[PDB]
Amino acid sequence: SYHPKPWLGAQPATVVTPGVNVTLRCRAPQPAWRFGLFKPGEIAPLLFRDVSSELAEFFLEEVTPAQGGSYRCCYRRPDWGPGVWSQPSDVLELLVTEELPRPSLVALPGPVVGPGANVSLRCAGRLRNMSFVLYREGVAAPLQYRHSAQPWADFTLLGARAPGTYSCYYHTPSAPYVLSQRSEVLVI
Repeated sequence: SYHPKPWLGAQPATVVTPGVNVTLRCRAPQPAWRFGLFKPGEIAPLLFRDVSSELAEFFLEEVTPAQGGSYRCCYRRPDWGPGVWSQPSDVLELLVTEELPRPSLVALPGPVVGPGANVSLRCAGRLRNMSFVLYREGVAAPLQYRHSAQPWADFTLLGARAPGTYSCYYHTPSAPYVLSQRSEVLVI
């Protein structure tokens, strides 16, 4: 008998700084007795809750990198077989860090190249759903901002304004604010 997978979520976010209280919510599509959180390569659950509900909440206090990593949730009913769990939830990747890995900043190839032509820039990380910010040396305010689902943002510069030294970052779209290390400078 097939038992559809529960869903696993993180409050306030899946990317947080150390010391933040994280609530992990596991929602099954039907009520269950026991919910279990599992890390990779672990047969027994890391944490479990006996709730008689569709919802189980796992409170991860003042998080450290010990609380980070890949999580899967499973639910079970006592009438099922000895080691029978439901289908596992999709992985919830919890990232506990003070600063995000530095992105890369490149000039994208164009159909027509030369001085005074429009320049397309790519600020690329390895994390999805981030907000990218483009800066230019000598300009206090960011030039362009872009929120992306994909792990990159493209910024188009107009030819007449294109020359200069550029850097980029990315950060979390909501609280807590976690910022990446500055990208290596790019000279146009």
